[PDB]
Amino acid sequence: GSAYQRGPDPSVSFLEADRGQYSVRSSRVSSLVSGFGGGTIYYPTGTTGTMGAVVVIPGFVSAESSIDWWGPKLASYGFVVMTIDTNTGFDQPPSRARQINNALDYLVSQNSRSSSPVRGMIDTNRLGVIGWSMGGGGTLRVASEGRIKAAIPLAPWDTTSYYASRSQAPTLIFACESDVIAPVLQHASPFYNSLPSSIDKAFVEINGGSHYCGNGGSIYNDVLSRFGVSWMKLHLDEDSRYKQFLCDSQISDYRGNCPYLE
Ligand code: NA
Repeated sequence: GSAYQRGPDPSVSFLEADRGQYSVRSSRVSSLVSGFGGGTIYYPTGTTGTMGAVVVIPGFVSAESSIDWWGPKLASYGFVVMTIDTNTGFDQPPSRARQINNALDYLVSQNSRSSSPVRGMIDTNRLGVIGWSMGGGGTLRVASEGRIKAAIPLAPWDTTSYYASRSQAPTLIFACESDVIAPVLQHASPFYNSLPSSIDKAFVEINGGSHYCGNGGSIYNDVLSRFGVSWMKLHLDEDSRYKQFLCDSQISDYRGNCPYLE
């Protein structure tokens, strides 16, 4: 077992339920303070001890919807999860990496803020990022910098595999089969193929998915849940109970380097 582990021994049904074992509350973050634009912190209630913390970032101009599903969903298994608002002063992947870093810095600071609802809840050494589109390129950039312990690019877009090739964190890429914005063959697939051998990694292509398919809140929640929640459990919490879900008709392609070393 792991000192960080939370919640019951898992199952597929537990992962695919709308919520995990913890009740969740939320708290708004101002753009004036944050450095990253606004956001929303989701956190479990009725818990003690520190837990992993995750930034969830969007990144597509004129998006019709965003990544909000991940907030309450992931927090309810035992994480502090902050979604970033859609309309911000950030745009292409370089700026998204800065945005992510500013959001991580902000969350670290909350652990010691007397007046924060998440005071004392954050293990500042156990940080993850989930990021969509240009935010997915940003996620790969930040994964290469060596602070975060887990990365989940959603339908990532970028101009280079340079950062993917240098990822320092366990990386799970969700690809969207039918994506016309960041086509898999030009973005998610070559990014995955460039990832180092020295990290745990996975590639999950979601059958029929548009560019929005990794965002949650549509018809793909089962696959997102099984792989995404388990990714954070294994990699932020060192929780080997979740290896079983990582190592199917909704999946049109898969790659990985199981078995993952404990
Ligand atoms: Na297709």
